[PDB]
Amino acid sequence: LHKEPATLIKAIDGDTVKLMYKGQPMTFRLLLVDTPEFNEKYGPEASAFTKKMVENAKKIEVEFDKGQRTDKYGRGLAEIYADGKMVNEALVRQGLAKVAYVYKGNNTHEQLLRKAEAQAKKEKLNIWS
Ligand SMILES: Cc1cn([C@H]2C[C@H](OP(=O)(O)O)[C@@H](COP(=O)(O)O)O2)c(=O)[nH]c1=O
Ligand SMILES: [Ca+2]
Repeated sequence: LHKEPATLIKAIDGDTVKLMYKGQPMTFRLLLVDTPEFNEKYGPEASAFTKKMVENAKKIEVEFDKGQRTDKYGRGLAEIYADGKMVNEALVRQGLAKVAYVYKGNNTHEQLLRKAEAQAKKEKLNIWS
């Protein structure tokens, strides 16, 4: 795939972020993960983790996969990178996201994310405790 520039507009929760992409506002939903909603257990913690990651990054990049680029809600379906670090893998590896929502086309980093999940699970992190 190929990484593309974007600028942060605002953090939203663990797996959604509003970015400026191609000069336009756009809500992005992280591919291949599911963070708790804010009102749920580890919701505030996943929200804060993502917010930290995007806000402290000098460089935000987005990466579409080979399947669908936008969801039914108009949300961009991407890997988000913060100074080269994938936010999707970061959450899973700390047990703040479960691997979930695996569609054909958009599963390039599925096995990468699953690896991080086992590791969080063995370490009994957050969600897995
Ligand atoms: C992650 C992801 C979610 N979705 C849709 C399906 C789910 O629909 P429903 O809202 O009808 O359940 C919803 C889950 O996102 P949230 O986890 O943000 O709610 O977003 C996709 O279509 N493709 C995707 O890659
Ligand atoms: Ca969610």
